[PDB]
Amino acid sequence: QVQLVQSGAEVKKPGASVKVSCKASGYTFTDYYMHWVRQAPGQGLEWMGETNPRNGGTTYNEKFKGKATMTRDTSTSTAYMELSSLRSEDTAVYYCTIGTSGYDYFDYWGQGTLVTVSSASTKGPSVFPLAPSSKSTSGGTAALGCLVKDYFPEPVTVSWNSGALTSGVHTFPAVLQSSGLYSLSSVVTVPSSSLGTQTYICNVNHKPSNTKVDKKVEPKSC
Amino acid sequence: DIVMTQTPLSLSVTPGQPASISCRSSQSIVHSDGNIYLEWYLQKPGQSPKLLIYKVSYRFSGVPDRFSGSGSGTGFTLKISRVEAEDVGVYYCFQASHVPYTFGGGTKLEIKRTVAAPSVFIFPPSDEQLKSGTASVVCLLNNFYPREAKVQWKVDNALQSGNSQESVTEQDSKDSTYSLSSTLTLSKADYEKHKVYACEVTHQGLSSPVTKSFNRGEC
Ligand SMILES: Cn1c(CNc2ccc(C(=N)N)cc2)nc2cc(C(=O)N(CCC(=O)O)c3ccccn3)ccc21
Repeated sequence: QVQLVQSGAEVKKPGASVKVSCKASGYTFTDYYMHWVRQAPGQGLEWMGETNPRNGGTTYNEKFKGKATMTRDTSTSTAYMELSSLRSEDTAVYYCTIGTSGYDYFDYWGQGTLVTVSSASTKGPSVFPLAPSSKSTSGGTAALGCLVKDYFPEPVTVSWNSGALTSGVHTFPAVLQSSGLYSLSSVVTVPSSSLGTQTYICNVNHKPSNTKVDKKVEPKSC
Repeated sequence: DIVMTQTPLSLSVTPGQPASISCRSSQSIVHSDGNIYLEWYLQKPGQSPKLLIYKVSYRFSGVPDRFSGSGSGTGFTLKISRVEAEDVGVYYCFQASHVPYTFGGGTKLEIKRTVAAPSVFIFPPSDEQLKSGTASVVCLLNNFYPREAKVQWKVDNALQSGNSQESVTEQDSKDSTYSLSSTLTLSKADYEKHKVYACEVTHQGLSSPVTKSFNRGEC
């Protein structure tokens, strides 16, 4: 039951600050050091530092000193990573992680947090159904989906029937539109025989704009 | 700082065949307690890294027998005796013997499965998008191998240019295939000037190109 739950994606302005949280549960929070790892484009993975949850003691990677500040709240069992003097190089996925066997390994990780550094404004997505029809059938199967357009920044998450539909789902990486906004598609293959009895809803979440869109996808006569 | 040099950058292996990933530290990585804290992690796109090997050669709980680790001094190796579909993603070696802890550059493992032809699907624009004055047509290329596939958008048999965007998925962890989504976007005014909306697909698995089309006004 050990879980590391990170805060949603954020967009911040150049030179400003972002505070990423890591809520721990299923273990005694003060028993294990909390680590922060950065996954930046063309940079692979980088260990930023460790935090002793008992005393707030920290050990930073020199590269992240003065830039990053690690703290924790023992009352809510939440670790925090704050980044200051934000620049394009800080646009990355940030992970919190722990080791439950001394200094042997990182066995538990958070789901990651995408921090975007931009002066541009946050824009919620436009969700359109990709209706199944005779033109989206193949060997007893029917494809359907959702077209998620004109959002900013990344990411948007897509689930189907609130996570109950995962088999045959393909959620594609976003493409960048000429305007600077993003677009993605999410598809699924289902039996073509049960389009009359099954409800297919794509659940689109965009944390920067605090948007949640549930689009029901209905069949068409192509 | 300890520099961890991972080789090769990319690998393509047929299932049931062995794979070897090498890692090289710029200096020795013996911690003050005498242990070499050298670990291997697997990361799939969108997901967090997953532990495989630790202390050079110890296999973490639940990791299959096929994964083994070895090494001495500055040279360390991850070995997968028989590669499986589920092994896809980026492998990283990592050292925690000396502060700051450092990762290798990563090695992308690709599964070398049999040629699979894509299944082609087309989607008309929705009424809700048309209301805003735009019409996006989506062509889906599902479960194909190899990754190289060509989509050509044809409107009343006329080849389109500069009005489409496409994206390919990472390799599938169950069937070792790729999927491709292409979006043709034109104004409602241009959309209503034509009948046939077609995506022509070429792939090594198809003997001749496959056309999937719909007629505007039939949906
Ligand atoms: C530096 N460090 C780490 C780093 N973690 C780590 C995990 C994995 C990896 C890796 N991936 N190889 C690399 C590093 N864990 C530590 C645990 C102790 C410890 O002795 N105590 C008791 C100390 C007291 O209070 O007397 C302790 C226990 C919980 C909280 C605070 N202190 C000391 C030092 C530690």
